[PDB]
Amino acid sequence: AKTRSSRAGLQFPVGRVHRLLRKGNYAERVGAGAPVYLAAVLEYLTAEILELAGNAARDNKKTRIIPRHLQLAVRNDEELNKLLGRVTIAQGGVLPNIQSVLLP
Amino acid sequence: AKTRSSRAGLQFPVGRVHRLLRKGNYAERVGAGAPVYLAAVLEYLTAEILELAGNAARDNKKTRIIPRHLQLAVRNDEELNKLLGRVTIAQGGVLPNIQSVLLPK
Amino acid sequence: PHRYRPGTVALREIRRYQKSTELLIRKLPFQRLVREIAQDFKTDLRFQSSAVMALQEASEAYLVALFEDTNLCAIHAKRVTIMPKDIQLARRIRGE
Amino acid sequence: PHRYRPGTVALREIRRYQKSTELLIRKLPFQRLVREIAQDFKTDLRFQSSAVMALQEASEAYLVALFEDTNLCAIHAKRVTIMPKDIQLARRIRGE
Amino acid sequence: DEALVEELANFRTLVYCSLCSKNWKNMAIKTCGHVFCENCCKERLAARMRKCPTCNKAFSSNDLLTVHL
Amino acid sequence: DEALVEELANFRTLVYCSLCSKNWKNMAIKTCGHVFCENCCKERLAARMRKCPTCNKAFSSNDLLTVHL
Amino acid sequence: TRKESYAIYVYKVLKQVHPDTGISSKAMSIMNSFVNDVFERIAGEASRLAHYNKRSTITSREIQTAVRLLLPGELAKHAVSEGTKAVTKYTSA
Amino acid sequence: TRKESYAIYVYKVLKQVHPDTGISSKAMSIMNSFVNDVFERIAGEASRLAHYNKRSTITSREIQTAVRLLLPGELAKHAVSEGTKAVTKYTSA
Amino acid sequence: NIQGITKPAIRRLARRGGVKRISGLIYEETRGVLKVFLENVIRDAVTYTEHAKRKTVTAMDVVYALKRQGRTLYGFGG
Amino acid sequence: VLRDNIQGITKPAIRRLARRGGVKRISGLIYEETRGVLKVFLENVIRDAVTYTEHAKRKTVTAMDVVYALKRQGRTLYGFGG
DNA sequence: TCGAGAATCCCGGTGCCGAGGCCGCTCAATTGGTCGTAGACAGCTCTAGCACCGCTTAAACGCACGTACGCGCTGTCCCCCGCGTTTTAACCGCCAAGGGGATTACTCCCTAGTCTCCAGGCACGTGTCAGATATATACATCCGAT
DNA sequence: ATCGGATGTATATATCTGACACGTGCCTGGAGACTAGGGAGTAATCCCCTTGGCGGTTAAAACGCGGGGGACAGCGCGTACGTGCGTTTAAGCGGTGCTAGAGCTGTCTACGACCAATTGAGCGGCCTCGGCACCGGGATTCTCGA
Ligand SMILES: [Zn+2]
Ligand SMILES: [Zn+2]
Ligand SMILES: [Zn+2]
Ligand SMILES: [Zn+2]
Repeated sequence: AKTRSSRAGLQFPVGRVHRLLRKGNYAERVGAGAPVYLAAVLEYLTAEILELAGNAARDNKKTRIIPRHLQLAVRNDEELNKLLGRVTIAQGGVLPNIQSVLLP
Repeated sequence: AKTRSSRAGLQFPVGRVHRLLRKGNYAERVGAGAPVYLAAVLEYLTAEILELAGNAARDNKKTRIIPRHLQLAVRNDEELNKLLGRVTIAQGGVLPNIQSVLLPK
Repeated sequence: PHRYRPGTVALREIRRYQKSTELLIRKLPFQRLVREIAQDFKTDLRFQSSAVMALQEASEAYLVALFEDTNLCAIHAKRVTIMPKDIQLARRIRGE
Repeated sequence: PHRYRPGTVALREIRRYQKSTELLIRKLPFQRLVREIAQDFKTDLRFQSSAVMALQEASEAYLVALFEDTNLCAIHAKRVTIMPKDIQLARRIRGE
Repeated sequence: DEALVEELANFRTLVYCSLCSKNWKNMAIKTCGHVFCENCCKERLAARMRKCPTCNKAFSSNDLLTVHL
Repeated sequence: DEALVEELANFRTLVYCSLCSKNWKNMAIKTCGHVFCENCCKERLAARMRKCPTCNKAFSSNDLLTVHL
Repeated sequence: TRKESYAIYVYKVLKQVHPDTGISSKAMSIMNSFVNDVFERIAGEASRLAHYNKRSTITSREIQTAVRLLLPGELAKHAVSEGTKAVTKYTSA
Repeated sequence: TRKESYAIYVYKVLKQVHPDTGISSKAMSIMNSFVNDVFERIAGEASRLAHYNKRSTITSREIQTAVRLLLPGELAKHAVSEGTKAVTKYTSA
Repeated sequence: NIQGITKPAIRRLARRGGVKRISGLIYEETRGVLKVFLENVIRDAVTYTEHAKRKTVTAMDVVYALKRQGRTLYGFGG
Repeated sequence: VLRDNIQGITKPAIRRLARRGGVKRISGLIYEETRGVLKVFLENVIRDAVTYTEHAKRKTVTAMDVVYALKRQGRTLYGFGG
């Protein structure tokens, strides 16, 4: 009795996504191939930024990810910054920059 | 027979609002007093805007409303302007104003 | 002959165009622009007559609103002439 | 004795505060302000502990971004000192 | 006496605003001709109640007219 | 009771028409807002004069309104 | 085929606040498209607000508290009063 | 009572791109909210996109169009390519 | 192409905006702004009209695309 | 009752936020403007939070109400369970 | 200052097409019963929000001094506005051809609903090492006398 | 431009504590197998609306010339802000009590979905006439060179 995720070859849960879609008041019916497609996109999107966060964390001689690394990873990518446009991250800080005219 | 709008003393259709609410994928079941509540709010807003539009039309020696009158009525009221802050009306125009600095000395 | 001091005529077009409501861009050259922009996304397309009118009506309001905002930036620096460095500041502050 | 020129200490403070991630306001005064503000909408409410923390966390990024825009507004007019005119212009352009 | 007092009260009611009973009557309505004070008029306009308190036909902001004495 | 008599007289100056001094103020012009009685104004107009008695502002027939109280 | 619209009701309302006044076709279309937007904006908030409290039925209370969330200033209180009066008149059948 | 979350799946994915790094407790609750927000956005777009054409079911095509409408630039070009292949494999078995 | 947006038209738009004096380098920048704005909406309109197996861009796709970008438009249906 | 609590946002607290924003010199009238702006901003969020709380027949404002109120006006906040 | 040139002005005609009203015909809303689940109410548990006290000690506060910067003034020059002349193509009316949008039958296969069965993920407990704190030391950096 | 003194900053070494990572039972939600019916794919058609081309007017666009007003740079001065020190205030931390209110459980009843039969409200077509566009007239206000 294999699960649907193993059949598709993913790591996110197909069945829970299907249930969430069904009991969410989106439409009268839900297709058979919709949860698989939706899960395969969420998995890629979350795996995209974890790698950047780990890269940002390795440069501070750290081995754990705290919100600052997530903020640094998100705000340093042009395509990723548009997605999280009007979003604030708790305990994130800001990106270091100074106007050129203020320097001596 | 007797329509629900007449029973509630309204002018907007209660039954059509009920059907639109039911067949719009908003919830599993709707109450029996929600369409009556919503049809009153819609009518009140419509009458409120339509009175100001008519006043603006009368001030211009006309007797038929055109979109310019709607724009003039909307943009001169603070709350109505705030409600429609991100809406553009076709063939509306702008509000006549000029900065004081550009005026001749 | 007769002449007008620089400035008085420009103050009359402001009053004239703030009272009218018609479009200010010629229709045919605008339509030929959208019909060419839309050529890269998908070829051999057709446009309904009202779609072009809606697009033009949407563009005019955006341009007019931006031109209204850059004037405040021009005034802030104690000037009367608007320069390209004001549009950039307005768009930056807006969030573009 | 020793004395730094006007400007270097502020420049160092800018670097110091742009690297850490903490809360710049106190905690007791902010909570006492929130309670007083909320007391005129409904009497004798209660506040969950994390509600005030979320409010304070959300209310600081707003000020930081507003100051960031005010800096550009001030620089646009060939100045290095921010003034209330810049704040008013920034809020006007943003649409508030 | 009271007769002169009654006349003074009759003038007292007519001189001041009938709504707020504190200020001079200086605002008039073109539609109905009634006169109230400006202080009541702005707060009645800001409450979205554009209708004369007495004669009950509607009016607009531009129908306000300033008068003296 | 000199104060009460003075108050009544001052109020009478306000309510009663200034020029005719025998009829209540029930007449107005939009040009300046100065209020008079209905009887005076038609004779003033029939004098073929368009000068405000107080602030000399020009007026016409269409600039004539009735007021109540 | 048939196409539903609010034009007749809008005209009927207009003939109540201005007995002798007309309206052009474009203004009628604009007023038609305004109601369809306000209705959807109000109805969409009540669905979310009923989903938050783990309920399945939207009733008059959801509309009541959505109006206060969307409409600003005196508009909200006037609309709330007008709706409440109609609801309390309807139930006295 | 219990409460579901995406913690175990996020950790399992993380152990595939950085086999040594861990994750703090406060940083987990940020990713767990990010995934929920993205899911809600995509589903909400697809629902009305299906409603516009007078349909009654949500298929793979609707959310494939929603992804193209939401994600900006190259990200979309990758996400679509990641989705369809999954589907076809699921069909093969 | 883009040269059809002549200088007098930009001057008229600016006059309606309320400006009094215009520099000489404004036109070449207004054209670039307008092209980007048009490109942002045409793509969404074409996506909407392609999802429905159609071949002509109708007036509903344009208003839907404008609404999804934060700027609605009244008077063209819906 | 509580009164005169806006003065708890002192000069150094505002100046630290200004430094984090990246400014060098500050005029002497900025503080009143900042206090007014913050007081205006707080009320809009708190009113919606109280409305959400009142609808559910509760008496304590929870973090979920604050998150929902912030999201309602395009200011979504990550990291508090929302 | 005050006269000349360009722009008001109220008011009796003339013509046209689109807003307003009327009629015939569906089909969506109204009445009347029936039933089963959602939600309203009473009761009980226990947790976390509010209040008080005492002790560091970190940060807000007030004062004085010097200087870098905001602001007003003057001079130059160059570039943008007004106006007249000539070249262009937008706009309007008319005609003609055909692509594809919208509607109508017909059928089939895909999804909801039911029941049975059981493995995954959630609450709970436990160990140990990654990062925070403290400290000595080397090094970059700023300002002043030259 | 030169160096030297003093100050703030980055680097390597103990230690030590609480949060992260792993193991266990147990449900409750997910997988397997089966049936029935309606939503959607496919073929045919037919007529509306889109594209393409031609000829005439004339309104708008393009080009050149002249001059005056506004942008920009350089100077001078005086007040407001940054830096540092000594003194005053209240934030932060810990520990202890008390109780209001959030959360869960068990019953039961009124309310909203679902179905069948009727008929009047609202929609599509069709006239028609009057509100609005265009034309001159005689009442009070622009403006710029003397
Ligand atoms: Zn009064
Ligand atoms: Zn009256
Ligand atoms: Zn008299
Ligand atoms: Zn007078």
